[PDB]
Amino acid sequence: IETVPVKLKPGMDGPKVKQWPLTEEKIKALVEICTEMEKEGKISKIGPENPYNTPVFAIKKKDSTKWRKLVDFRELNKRTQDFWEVQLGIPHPAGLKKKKSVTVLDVGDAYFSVPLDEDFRKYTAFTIPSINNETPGIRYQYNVLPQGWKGSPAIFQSSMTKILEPFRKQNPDIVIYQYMDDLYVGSDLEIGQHRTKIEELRQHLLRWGLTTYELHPDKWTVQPIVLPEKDSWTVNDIQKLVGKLNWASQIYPGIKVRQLCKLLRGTKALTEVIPLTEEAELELAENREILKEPVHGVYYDPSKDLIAEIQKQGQGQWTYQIYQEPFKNLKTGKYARTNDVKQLTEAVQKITTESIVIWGKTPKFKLPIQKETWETWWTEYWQATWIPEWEFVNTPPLVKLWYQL
Amino acid sequence: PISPIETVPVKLKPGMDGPKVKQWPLTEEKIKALVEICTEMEKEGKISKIGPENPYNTPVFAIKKKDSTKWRKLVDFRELNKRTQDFWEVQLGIPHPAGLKKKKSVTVLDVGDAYFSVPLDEDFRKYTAFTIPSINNETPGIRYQYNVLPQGWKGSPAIFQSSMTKILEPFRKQNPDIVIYQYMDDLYVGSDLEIGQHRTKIEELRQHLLRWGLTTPDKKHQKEPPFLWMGYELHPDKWTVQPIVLPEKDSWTVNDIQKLVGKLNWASQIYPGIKVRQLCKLLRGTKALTEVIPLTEEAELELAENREILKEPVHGVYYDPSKDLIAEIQKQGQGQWTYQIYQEPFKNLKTGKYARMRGAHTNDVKQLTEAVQKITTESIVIWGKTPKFKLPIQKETWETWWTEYWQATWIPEWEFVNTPPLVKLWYQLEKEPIVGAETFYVDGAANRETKLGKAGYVTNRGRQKVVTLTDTTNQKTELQAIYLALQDSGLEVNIVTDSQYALGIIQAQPDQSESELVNQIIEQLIKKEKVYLAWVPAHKGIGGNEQVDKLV
Ligand SMILES: CCOP(=O)(COc1ccc(CCc2cnc3c(c2)C(=O)N(C)c2cccnc2N3CC)cc1)OCC
Ligand SMILES: [Cl-]
Ligand SMILES: [Cl-]
Ligand SMILES: [Mg+2]
Repeated sequence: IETVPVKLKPGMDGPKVKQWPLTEEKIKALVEICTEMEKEGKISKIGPENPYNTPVFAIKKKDSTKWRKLVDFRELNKRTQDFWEVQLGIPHPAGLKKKKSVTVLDVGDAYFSVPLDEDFRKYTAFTIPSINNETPGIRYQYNVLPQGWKGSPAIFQSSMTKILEPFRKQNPDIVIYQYMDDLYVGSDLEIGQHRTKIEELRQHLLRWGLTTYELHPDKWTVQPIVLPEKDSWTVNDIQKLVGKLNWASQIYPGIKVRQLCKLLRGTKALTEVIPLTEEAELELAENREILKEPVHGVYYDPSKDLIAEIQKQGQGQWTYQIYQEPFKNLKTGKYARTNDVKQLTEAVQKITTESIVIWGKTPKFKLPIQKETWETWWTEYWQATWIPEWEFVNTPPLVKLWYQL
Repeated sequence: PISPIETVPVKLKPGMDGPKVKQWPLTEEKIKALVEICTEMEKEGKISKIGPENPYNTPVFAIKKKDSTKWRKLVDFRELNKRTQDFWEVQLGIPHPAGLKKKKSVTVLDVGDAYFSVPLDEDFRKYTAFTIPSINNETPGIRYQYNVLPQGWKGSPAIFQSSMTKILEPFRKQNPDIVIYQYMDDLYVGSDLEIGQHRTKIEELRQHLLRWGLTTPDKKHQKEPPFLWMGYELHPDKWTVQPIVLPEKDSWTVNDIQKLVGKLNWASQIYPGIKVRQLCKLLRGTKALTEVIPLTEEAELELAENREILKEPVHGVYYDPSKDLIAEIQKQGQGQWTYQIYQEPFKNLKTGKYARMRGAHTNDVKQLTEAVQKITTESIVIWGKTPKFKLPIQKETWETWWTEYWQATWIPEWEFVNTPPLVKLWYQLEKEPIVGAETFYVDGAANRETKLGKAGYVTNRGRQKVVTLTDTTNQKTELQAIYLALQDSGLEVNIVTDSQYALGIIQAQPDQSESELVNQIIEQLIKKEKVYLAWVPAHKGIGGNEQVDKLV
């Protein structure tokens, strides 16, 4: 094939990211995998004249017992964003979120059959560490398009198009979207018809590169901020209600509270019961009406980053909001059903997947957890071929409450 | 003496050209020593004479060696170094003794003339050019360049270590059972063979080394146990830290206390129970190095107890990968934690301590979990697996706290061990408003410019009270208001605040804090029999909130 030259944003040097500690079984796995990739010429060993590094991990392929190499190219991708977004970007179809069934397929094996621009390879350096630092790391770079680098799909773009043309021509009412290592394939077929068409697509893919799960996006609906309807009300109940509407009012135009406050008049005990008024009973219904709806006035700005906040609700339930501008929610939701980190990890991948389908973009996550706990454990349950950006926050206990139920 | 191994290609940083520093004029004897030294280096291949066509130069000097009458050349590579490409890091961590597989034999081999024994990229040599000035700078000086890795150049540690790795490689392949640790210009080589076969395998490794340009000591000259390395004393089947002496002093200076703490911290990886909190407190508001700091009675108590711990020599064991890894943690008080890691009780691979304060306010359950994360990471680094923990907290205490707390967590497999003090929760807030309990609506305020502030409460029983506060902050007063309400309330209380900031602090159920206020509140919360804490939005005309709002 023909090597397409690549360039970093002017000034920016390559990634010099430290390698996180790996358990023995993950190191062993990485050595097998890399010895085999080297034999096949996909990667080559490198000397100390290469100052760059990006982290590398081992994960178990989604539904499958078998170790897989996961390279963390978040830094490189950030430093390459001129290349994979502006020069050769993949357009994201608005029709994908519309389909009844979307299937995700790994097409990462595609990239290893294509050479990487030689003047770029040094930036793809990574290090397999050793236990207790008893031997120097084993160091490689890529000779072909690496998985996980946003440049790879940008470059392989015209090859993918040639591969998909027949299947696309024969099935016009099917949307296929490439994002990183995955192919998203949506249709409105009945589920058996949909699955059949995926297999045919696997065969097309098979004549080039692939081995020998289904979203239902148009069935995604927001998790409305929920206002209870109760038997009787206490003072405490009303205040908790006011605080909650008070918070919605900062997002949804038209939210009203005034009638409820009138109920609080005076300085009375917390458990006391208080009579329910028509003005309140109505205003309450009027608000509850607005929470069911899209936020009037909020719209996706393609130029701006996506952000996802996640609150631990307890009993295995998690809530989350996606926004570009704080409090202006493009999507809210919940994830449900062991282990606090295993669940958070599952919620992050699920939220990321939906983000890819809806916007073609991945969110920066605000994660309610100690950095070090997350760093240690996340790979133990991670199954995606990508890695979202994240930071760590202490959840405002009030935010948690307003998104209950 | 100059390895036949292929060179690492090297570059200057992309925008830059090689150094051009002017050679200062030297003395006659300095000039003489250098010509002597350089002639001997030139014969061995280390350096070469070059023409005047080479534009590059970096300064050389000579200083009399070790007070003796030997001279050492000394090249100043600061300028070339600033222009040389960045390299990859030699090591990203250093091995810990506790992580070493036990071996029947280990011998030490040092490489002689390590840097000078390794070639330098042909294309880069012209950048290492230096000039021995002629006397009084009358005539053109003598110009050489390096053919090998210079001492003091930026790339030499890294190109050396990688050259050796390339050389060791095939011998590793044919001897997969043999352990070789590369450290600077030492090799540590270890086997489970019997002396003779080991003696054999060594001289065979020496031989592979010599085919490659590397001279090593012979049997007569190879050093003996214990091996002293990285501040450790490594005997054949136990290890410890190198000898530690705690000075006797009538009085301590800043600098004395820093070195004390450095030694204690270092001793703490095998002497269990070391403490430095009270000594570190003295270091606060750091003054002059020479300054005398009188010891508090608590620092004196601490030094004394450390003194006893270090009284009798302790040692550590090496790692048997077939056995399991157990880790035990004990509370030592005031955010201080100590741990031991063994495989067979109670023979420690290593020990440690954890003191860190993550946050301004915490409780023991949070600190214990943080200490577990720390020890887990350390275990992954050192042994490549997580230990089985034995923790001083009930499965129910921990279950209760972490299911209810808003942050996620997950410690590896642990089990409870009864090693007081146990970690417990000292109070729990209530889930529901309390019937029959007085409801306090509290509030606080601080004038941003005057910094003066009022704090107080209003009650459903008509009670009321407000106080004045000098030089405080809006945050400080809102905690004052909550504290007031606790002091003046009975054993059961509802409290209503509009401070998310106070709520957050209290909701998380701290049992220790840097704020004295927050410790006072904590004393109160523990003495109470029931507290329910609620939040209302400010300035919304909510009930009692507005009353106390204007009051303050
Ligand atoms: C002539 C026969 O040998 P010998 O002179 C003494 O032999 C010893 C000395 C120490 C140990 C401790 C474990 C032990 C195991 N591995 C070690 C070491 C010690 C060690 O000393 N260091 C410095 C080290 C540092 C970092 C990474 N790896 C190591 N290695 C690599 C082999 C074991 C054997 O007589 C013994 C028959
Ligand atoms: Cl779904
Ligand atoms: Cl000193
Ligand atoms: Mg040394």
